[PDB]
Amino acid sequence: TSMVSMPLYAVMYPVFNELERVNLSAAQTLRAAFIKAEKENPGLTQDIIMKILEKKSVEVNFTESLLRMAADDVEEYMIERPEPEFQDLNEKARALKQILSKIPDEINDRVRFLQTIKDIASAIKELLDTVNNVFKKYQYQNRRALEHQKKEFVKYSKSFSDTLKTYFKDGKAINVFVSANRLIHQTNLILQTFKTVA
Amino acid sequence: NEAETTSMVSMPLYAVMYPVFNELERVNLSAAQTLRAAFIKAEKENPGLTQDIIMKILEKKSVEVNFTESLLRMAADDVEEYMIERPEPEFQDLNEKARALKQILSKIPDEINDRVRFLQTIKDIASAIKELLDTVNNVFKKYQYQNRRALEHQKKEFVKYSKSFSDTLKTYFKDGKAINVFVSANRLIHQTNLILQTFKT
Repeated sequence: TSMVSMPLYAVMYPVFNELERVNLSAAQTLRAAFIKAEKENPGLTQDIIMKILEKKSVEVNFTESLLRMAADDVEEYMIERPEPEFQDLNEKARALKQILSKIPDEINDRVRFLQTIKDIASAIKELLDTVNNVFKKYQYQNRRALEHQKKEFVKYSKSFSDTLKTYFKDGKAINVFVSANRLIHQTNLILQTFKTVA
Repeated sequence: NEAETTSMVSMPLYAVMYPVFNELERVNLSAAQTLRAAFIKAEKENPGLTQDIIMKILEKKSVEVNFTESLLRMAADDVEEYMIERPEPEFQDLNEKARALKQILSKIPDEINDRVRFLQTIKDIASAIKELLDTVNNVFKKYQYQNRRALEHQKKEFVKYSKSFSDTLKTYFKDGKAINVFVSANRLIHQTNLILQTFKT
């Protein structure tokens, strides 16, 4: 007779529906749990959502932290081969991760942040050049996983750029931190794929 | 130890979800215990889950902005809801002053964006609140041959939320975020309603 439970279906469902490729079963188990809770307690899901939106500051402090942390895996992802193309891949990767990771501490000042975007674009570029320079060291009929990972990276670099544009109208910084983290993860995936096939 | 086993990515389970369940516990232990256990288990198997859930909730903020604004505008239909069907000047006053507060609060979405007319709106809300309160304390002293350990609570409860509304205005001029204002205005409409209910008993 009222719409007190709309947020269960309008927010929490889509939230669980859209996390299904991450972990199908947990999405299922948590939807079920909210539905049960909301059935007993009309209005509860709404209250929970509102308490989450109120911790925005915490959650942005945390996402900043995650992004700063994303800068440094040294032991796992790293190609073994001393070849210049492969070694150049490591250092161009590292430099991109480092620059992306420092976004939280440059974003609040327009000027130094304009320099950072340029540095980033420069780094993404320098990474692509090194990704393309290394293609030749893999049998040309055995590059399917390499070329596909390259596309993924570009897509996420497109997404990141499209995320910048939106930041200059919104002002909503988390979108940047989130997208830059995903980009960091994609350059990690480049390294994994590139080391694995070699 | 526990702090060292648990991934850094699991942090928003403890920084954000646990406080939510701790507050819910006071009002529904079962729901809280159950929702906590589901999060605990899901987080344990897929570290980072809670983080992803929260980010997706934050991304859907506009759905919540729309929903809260909606509830506020729809409250214009229920402005004459909860009138006390007692016919004496104290109660005629308490009905009209409560009706006028609900009417003005539900007008907020229309004024909020034009900041000039919003400053003019703030004064009237405070003026309507004060004129509700001034009417309350009269019916409080006249009709109190019965319940004190409930009516004292409600008068307190109204003041608590009313100054929390006023508080949200200043945070809004600091913020630019309407949802906080819509939310508190909705709450104050509810408190007003609770007042009309408490005096009916």
